[PDB]
Parts: sequence; C-alpha cells; structure tokens
Amino acid sequence: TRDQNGTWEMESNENFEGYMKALDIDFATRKIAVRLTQTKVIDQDGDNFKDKTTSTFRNYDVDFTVGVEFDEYTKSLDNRHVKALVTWEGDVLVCVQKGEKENRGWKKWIEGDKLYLELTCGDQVCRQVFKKK
Amino acid sequence: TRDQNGTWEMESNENFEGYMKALDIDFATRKIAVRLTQTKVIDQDGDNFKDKTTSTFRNYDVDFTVGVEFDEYTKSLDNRHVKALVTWEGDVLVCVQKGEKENRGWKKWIEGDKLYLELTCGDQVCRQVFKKK
Ligand SMILES: *C/C=C(C)/C=C/C=C(C)/C=C/C1=C(C)CCCC1(C)C
Repeated sequence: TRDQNGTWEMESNENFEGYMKALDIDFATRKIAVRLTQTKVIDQDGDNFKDKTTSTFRNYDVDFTVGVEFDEYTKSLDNRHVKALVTWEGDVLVCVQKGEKENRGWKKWIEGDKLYLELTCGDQVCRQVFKKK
Repeated sequence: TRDQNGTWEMESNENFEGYMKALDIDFATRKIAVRLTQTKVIDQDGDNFKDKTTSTFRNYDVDFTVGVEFDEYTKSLDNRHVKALVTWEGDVLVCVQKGEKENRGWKKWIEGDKLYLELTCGDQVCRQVFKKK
C-alpha cells in the first residue's frame, strides 16, 4: 500500500547515532535524541503530505483520590513502591510517599495562572513552576 | 484556589538534578531529564485526580507534494537548506535531499501494520520501525 496515513509510534531505532553524527548534530543533542521515543503523525491526501514527528523521553501518570491512601509504584522514575496519601492543606495539595526514602513527597498549588510544584526527597527540594497553556 | 484542571507548560525547574540524585536516578538519565520541557495535564473532578506529566524534546514538521521539489530548511536538526524531492518507487516513498551532504535522504514504506523509515546521510544508514496506534 501507498497509504501512510496514521499515528505511528516508534518500535525500534537502529543507528540513529551514526545518522545524527553524519549530519553534525552536536554531542549533547545526540545523547538526548537516542534515548527518545518518537511519534509520527502522517496526514496524506493524494500526493500531498503533512508529516509531524514528535519526541518524548518518559511519561508519568498518577491517579489518586484526595484522602485515600494508595500503593504507588514510581515506574520509570526510581521504581519503588511507596504508600502515597494526598491531602488538602488550605489550597495546597500535599502528598506524602511513605517508603524507603525519608521526607519523600510533594506539594502542588495554584497562584494566579501558574502552578507551583515542590518535590521533596531526603534533604533535596526541587521547585517547578508551570504556566497554564 | 483548589481547581487544578488544565494543561500546564513548565516555565522553570530548579534543583531537579538534586531531587533525582536523592532518588538514586542514574547519572545519564538525570542529564537527559534536566534538559527536557515538561507538560502537565491535570483532569480533576472534585477530589478525584488524573495527572499526566509528559517529558518531550524536539519536534520536526515537513509538508510536501510527491513530485514537487522544494527547499527544506532542517530547523532544529542540522539547520541546513536542501533541495528535497520526494517520489514513489513502487510502494516506497523516496526522498533525496540535495545539498552539502552526500547520499542524504530517506525511504518510507508500509509492510502490514508497520511503517519503515530508512534515513541516510554520508556513509550512514539509520533504520526505524513504527507501529500504527
Ligand atoms: C519522512 C519522515 C521524516 C524524514 C522524519 C524525520 C525525522 C527526523 C530526521 C528526526 C529528527 C530529530 C532529531 C534529528 C533529533 C531531535 C529529535 C527529532 C526526532 C526531531
């Protein structure tokens, strides 16, 4: 078939590094690129093609109900089991992940059109700010 | 407020390295992660949350008509101009990218539920396989 329409998810990628080196793509970029999954969206109508390639490293999906403890396997992060509980403290959503790691959890809250997330583990704190699309 | 619904685009990310290290995420993995932009999709109904964070690197878009030569600027790849021409050889879609690099182009074809993409540049060949979602 000549019909290449569809949404296509990468299954394998052989010698992407060699090809990128031939193009002179910088080292930093290649090191990232080889690790990414790619998704390809092809819109084909007769002889007209629109091709969109997107690259992704890892996803993280978590579902929870506030006030309901749950077993959480942090797959594709550090791969541990923790007992997670998310509760409200004012308008701050607060998560504690009980497990091997001390002081593990997070805080997530809104101010104006921005979302603030503070991730904690051990004595380390990571602070992230998101803007609404 | 407590409504955190929406699609959220990361604006900044402080000490992500510190946090991943405390989690014992491996060095190479940390170095890729710190570079990527994240998008957070939150679906909230009352106290029920579904959270999906996606880490992404680059995108590449190209539109063309089979048989019509066009100037391709490879923005976000090697940032060069090639005169690209895409043609059919049987059921294989074949592009030649004429410019500075020799043997530059690609081939795309369907076999079953799979899409095959061979990318070439200089003495290098990259082979990719995609499955329809
Ligand atoms: C017909 C479909 C084509 C030619 C798809 C081409 C996609 C690439 C040549 C991949 C480009 C990327 C890199 C070279 C590194 C950054 C990540 C990508 C996937 C955008």
